[PDB]
Amino acid sequence: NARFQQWQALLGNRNKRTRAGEFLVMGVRPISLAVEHGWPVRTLLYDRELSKWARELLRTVRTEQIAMAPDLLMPPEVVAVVEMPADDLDRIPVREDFLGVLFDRPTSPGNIGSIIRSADALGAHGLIVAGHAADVYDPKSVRSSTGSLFSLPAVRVPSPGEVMDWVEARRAAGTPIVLVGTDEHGDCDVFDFDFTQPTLLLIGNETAGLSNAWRTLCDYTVSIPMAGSASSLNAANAATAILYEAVRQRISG
Amino acid sequence: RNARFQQWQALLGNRNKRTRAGEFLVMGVRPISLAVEHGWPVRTLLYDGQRELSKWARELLRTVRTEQIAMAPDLLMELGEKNEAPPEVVAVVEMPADDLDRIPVREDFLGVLFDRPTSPGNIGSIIRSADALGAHGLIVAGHAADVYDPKSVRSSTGSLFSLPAVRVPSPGEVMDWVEARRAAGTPIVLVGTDEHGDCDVFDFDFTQPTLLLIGNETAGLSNAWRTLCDYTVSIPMAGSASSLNAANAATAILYEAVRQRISGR
Ligand SMILES: C[S@@+](CC[C@H](N)C(=O)[O-])C[C@H]1O[C@@H](n2cnc3c(N)ncnc32)[C@H](O)[C@@H]1O
Ligand SMILES: C[S@@+](CC[C@H](N)C(=O)[O-])C[C@H]1O[C@@H](n2cnc3c(N)ncnc32)[C@H](O)[C@@H]1O
Repeated sequence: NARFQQWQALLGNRNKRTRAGEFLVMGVRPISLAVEHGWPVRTLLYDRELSKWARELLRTVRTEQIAMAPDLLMPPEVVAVVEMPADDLDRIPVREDFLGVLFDRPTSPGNIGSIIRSADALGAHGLIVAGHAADVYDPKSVRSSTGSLFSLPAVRVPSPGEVMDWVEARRAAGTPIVLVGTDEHGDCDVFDFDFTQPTLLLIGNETAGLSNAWRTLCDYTVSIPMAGSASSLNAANAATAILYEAVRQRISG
Repeated sequence: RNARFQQWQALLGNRNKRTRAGEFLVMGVRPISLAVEHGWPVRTLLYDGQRELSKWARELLRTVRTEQIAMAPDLLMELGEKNEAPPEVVAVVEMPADDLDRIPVREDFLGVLFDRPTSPGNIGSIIRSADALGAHGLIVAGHAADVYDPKSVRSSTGSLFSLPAVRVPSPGEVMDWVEARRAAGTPIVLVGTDEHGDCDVFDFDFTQPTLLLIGNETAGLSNAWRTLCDYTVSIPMAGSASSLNAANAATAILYEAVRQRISGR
C-alpha cells in the first residue's frame, strides 16, 4: 500500500489534509449528501456484505472506485476522499432572514460538528470557525455533523478582522446584521432579544469565553438563565438552545 | 504493577465491575472537590509520587480524611485521554445505590429519562445541562452506556456530584415509582421527545410536574416508552434532512421549560 498511506495521513494531522485539499468521509448517508450538494468525490473506497444503499452508490457516483480488504478500512463499509472547498465567506448566503453562527477559537472538533448539525437542523444559514481553531475537517467534526457539513456551509477564518469586512459589506447591501455574543452572565436574557432580525450569533470557547475582541464588537450579549454559581453549559448545547429560541420567535411572531 | 493497581484499572472498562466493587474513578482536582463538597465518600486518593504537586492538589491531600497513596506518573496515566491531560490526582469514589428516592419530587418536579444511550459522553452532557437548567434528577434506562463511564463523568464537568442520577434496567421500576408519586399527590406527566411528535415543544405546558423522555442516538425512544407516554413533543426542524443530537435536543427542551417557568411570556 502507498496511496493508502496518503489516505491514512488524512485521518491523522491536519497539515497533510490542508496541502492535499481533501478529507475522509464515511457512511453511505454522509457520502450521498456530499454528492447531492455538489461536493466533488475524487475517490470511493469500499469493502463483502454491501448494503442496498452502498450498491446504488457505486453504480451512480461515476468516479475512481477502489475495492479494499476489511482489514484496511480502519467500523464502516464505505469511505470517500472528498474535495475540500475554499474558505470563501460568500459561500454563506445572506438574506433578510439571516441566521448565522460564529464559533470563537474552538478546541473541540466534536463541538464544531455538533454546531453544524444543530444550525442545519434549526434553519441557520452558515457557520464561521474563527481564529486558531480545531479543524472543521477533523474526522470527529465530520462524524458528529452527521452529514450536515455538506448542506450547511462551514467557513474557516483565521482573522476576526476579515469577518468584520464581510459583515460590514453585507450591511452596505441593506441587510442590518447584528452581532449577538453569548455568555452566562450577559446583559440580556436570551428570550428578551429580537431574533427576527438578521443575526450572527457568537459562540465562545469551552474554557475561555468569547475573546474580549469579540465582546467589544458585539451589539448585544445574551444569556440563558442558569440555576447556580457552579453551573454552566457546553458550547454546542448552549448554542443549540439559542438557535432554538430564534426559531421559536420567528415562528411565534 | 500492583494487584491493587489492576483492580483500579479494571474500573475503567465494563460497568459490572464498578457496580460490584461499588466504586468508580474521578479524575482531576476540580471534580474530586465537588465530590467532597456534595458528600460522596472517597475511599482512596491517588497522587503523583515524583511530585510537581500544585497548591490545589496539596490542599486536597491535607483536607480530605481518607487513604492516600503516592503513585508513579506512568501508573497514573490509567486514563485521562491518552492524549489530553495526565491528572496529578485521582480519587476512588463510592457509587451510590440505584434508588429512585434519591430524586426529590415536588410540585414543580422536572426530571429527565435517557433511554438506552449508546454514547456515555451524551449522558454526562445531559447531566450537565439538567444541572445547569434546574432539573431535579436524571434516570438512565437499560444496560447500554453507563452513568459512571469515565467519558460520562468527565463530560458532566462535575455536575454528576450535584444532580442525582439513577440507573434502571427497564421501564417497569420507573412506572412503579411514578404511580407512587401520583398517589401521594404529584401528577407527573411522561413527556416523550421526538422529531415527529404530536405537538410543538412551545405549545406544551412545562409548568406542570414533568418527566421528560430523551431517546437514543440511532433508535430514538423505544416502543415501550412511546406507549407509556402521556404526550409527545417536538422541536420543529428546517427539513426532512438533519435531526438533533440527543444532548443538544434535551438542552433545547429543558431550556423551553425554564422559559415558561419564568412565570409566563
Ligand atoms: C463553558 S462556556 C465558557 C466559560 C465562561 N465564559 C468562563 O468565563 O469561564 C462555553 C460557551 O457556551 C456558551 N454558553 C454556556 N452557557 C451559557 C449560558 N448560560 N448563556 C449563554 N451562553 C452560554 C457561551 O457562548 C460560552 O462562550
Ligand atoms: C438522533 S435523535 C433520534 C433519531 C431518530 N429516531 C432516527 O430516525 O434515527 C436522539 C433523540 O434526541 C431527541 N430529539 C432529536 N431531535 C428532536 C426534535 N427535533 N424534536 C424533539 N426531540 C428530538 C429525541 O429524544 C431523540 O430520540
